[PDB]
Amino acid sequence: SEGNEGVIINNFYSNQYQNSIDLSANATGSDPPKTYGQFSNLLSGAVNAFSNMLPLLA
Amino acid sequence: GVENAEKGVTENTDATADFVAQPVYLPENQTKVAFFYDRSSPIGAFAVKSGSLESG
Repeated sequence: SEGNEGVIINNFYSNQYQNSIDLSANATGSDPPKTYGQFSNLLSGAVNAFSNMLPLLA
Repeated sequence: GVENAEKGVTENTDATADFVAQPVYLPENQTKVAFFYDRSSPIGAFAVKSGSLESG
């Protein structure tokens, strides 16, 4: 059930603050999101296709 | 432009390959072979022998 609290008013602090956050873990693991934000260093020119090419060795 | 001359054939370029440039072609026909040799040049001086007009 619930405890000993019987106030009519909506809790002034939201729940994620008033209480701990119950989480549940699934047995088989979970995939991290793909990206944690948009910060990134980028590697360009990695590959090919296009230059002063095919004078270039085989 | 990087190349490999050992093949016996080398790709031809203009300033355009490696730098920020433009081709600068203009037509002319004086480099055709026929035109080039179609002019007279001397090979030497010659002479005629006396009275050859009427003898052997």
